[PDB]
Amino acid sequence: SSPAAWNKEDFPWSGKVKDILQNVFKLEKFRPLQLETINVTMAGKEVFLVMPTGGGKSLCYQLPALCSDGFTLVICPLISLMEDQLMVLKQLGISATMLNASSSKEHVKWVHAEMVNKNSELKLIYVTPEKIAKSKMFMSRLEKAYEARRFTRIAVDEVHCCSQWGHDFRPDYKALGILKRQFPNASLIGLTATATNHVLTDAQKILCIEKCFTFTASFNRPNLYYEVRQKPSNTEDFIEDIVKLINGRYKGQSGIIYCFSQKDSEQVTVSLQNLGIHAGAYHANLEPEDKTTVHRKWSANEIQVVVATVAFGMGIDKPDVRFVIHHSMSKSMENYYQESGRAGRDDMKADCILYYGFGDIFRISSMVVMENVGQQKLYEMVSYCQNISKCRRVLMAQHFDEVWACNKMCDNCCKDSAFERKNITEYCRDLIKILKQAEELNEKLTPLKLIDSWMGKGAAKLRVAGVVAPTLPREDLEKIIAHFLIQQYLKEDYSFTAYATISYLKIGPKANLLNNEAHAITMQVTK
Ligand SMILES: Nc1ncnc2c1ncn2[C@@H]1O[C@H](COP(=O)(O)OP(=O)(O)O)[C@@H](O)[C@H]1O
Ligand SMILES: [Cl-]
Ligand SMILES: [Cl-]
Ligand SMILES: [Cl-]
Ligand SMILES: [Cl-]
Ligand SMILES: [Mg+2]
Ligand SMILES: [Zn+2]
Repeated sequence: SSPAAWNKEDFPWSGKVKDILQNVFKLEKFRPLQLETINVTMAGKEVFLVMPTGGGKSLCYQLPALCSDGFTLVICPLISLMEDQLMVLKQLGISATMLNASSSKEHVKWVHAEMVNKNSELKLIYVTPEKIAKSKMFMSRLEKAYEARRFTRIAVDEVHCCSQWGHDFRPDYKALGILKRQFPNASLIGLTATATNHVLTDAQKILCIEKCFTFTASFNRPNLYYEVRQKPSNTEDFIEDIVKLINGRYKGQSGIIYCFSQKDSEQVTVSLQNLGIHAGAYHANLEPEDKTTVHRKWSANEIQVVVATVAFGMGIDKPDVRFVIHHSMSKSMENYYQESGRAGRDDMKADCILYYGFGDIFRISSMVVMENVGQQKLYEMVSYCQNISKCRRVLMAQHFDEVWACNKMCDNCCKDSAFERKNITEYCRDLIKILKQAEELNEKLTPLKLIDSWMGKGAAKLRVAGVVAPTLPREDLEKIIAHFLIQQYLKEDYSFTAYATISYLKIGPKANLLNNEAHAITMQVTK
């Protein structure tokens, strides 16, 4: 059966479920798929829930824990993710606990007693997968609790960690198949955002489950406005553009500015502070006292904007973030989706504005050089930024492999423009004449040196007679070059230097298509 057969408040527990939702959790209604998942697990069946980060996966096992006898075991990979949860539950008046590496002899002792104590109101126990594999004592206590009918539910957070395709894999998650082998009458719930069908199909094998429900929430957030603007060359013109949004459309409202590095974040904060904005900086090197100060003041609306690196992300659930601005592009669409998805968690209209700058390609490419598919993921993001016709949601859905109604909620859906295919081939030939000459001279060209030569500027040795750049503005030339880069007519070449990795361009793998003199390279332009 499908999720629809389960979107129902017909069950013996439904009265109790609505009541605990509204009066213990202080939530009013269920988000998509939350009711259905709760129903399945309450019915004592196995279910995987696939739902975006910050969407409310946890509810789907915390709420059942309260509607059942005994405790729910929660397997969770990071102590910080566990500590996130326990803070929230204590504040709700819920008895929950965790066991840990650095766990007290007194505390471990107390937990063990509670598990077999028939009168316990302790309803959730969080543990790391190390506890299942490397604690004989804890497994026997689970066995006793299971036999005493006090252990009826297993939640495995981050269930994708089970698989050999899932890029946050953890060896101890391979041991977790012991849970359903030993405790077949404990129902299991698997939660993840990052779920491919063959990573899930595999985790289902690792966990020794079959059969299983799989519920997938759409990663579409209908209230989010998605935009890409040209990033300005001048860094002071860029600040002025930001301050005009913040003091105009986002006047009084909460938001985030995401930055490439810690220096960018520190710079942008100061820049805005001097211009009146209540801006605060958040990066990893910050004294953790100040990490909290900034989060505290931002969540409490004293600071209007956090100017941050990706390090501001884990466990952000502030509901009224009205804008996420990307000062630089993310490393990948997956990072973009997740970072911008921190906007508008109250489901009211919120803005996602990405500033695309040519230079950022190379700062990021260089930075992710050691990653298998780093460059390939960056280029997908660049291709999003380069798109001027296609719906932003359509481009995102192509990436998550979802079947997929924007209703004018992205910059490209609101355009009235027409478009056409401009043949830019000769421009590619011309830049390859420049690079060919450069190698015949044993010269390395950074992207700046390529653009300068094309434009008839820069060092005179690096110029090729009869090559004229068009009188298009620079960002247009930059876009033509980014196009050939991601299309691989050109390619990057890295150099590792004492302190930094830097990028140079070269004739890339697809330049041999230009041996065909009829070959055509086209780029979409406005009519
Ligand atoms: N039905 C709901 N209505 C409103 N807020 C919710 C609902 N369900 C969950 N939340 C909130 O959403 C936020 C993120 O939930 P969480 O379970 O931590 O997300 P995930 O594990 O999917 O990242 C939390 O602040 C949580 O309290
Ligand atoms: Cl996500
Ligand atoms: Cl928050
Ligand atoms: Cl077209
Ligand atoms: Cl195109
Ligand atoms: Mg979660
Ligand atoms: Zn759209």
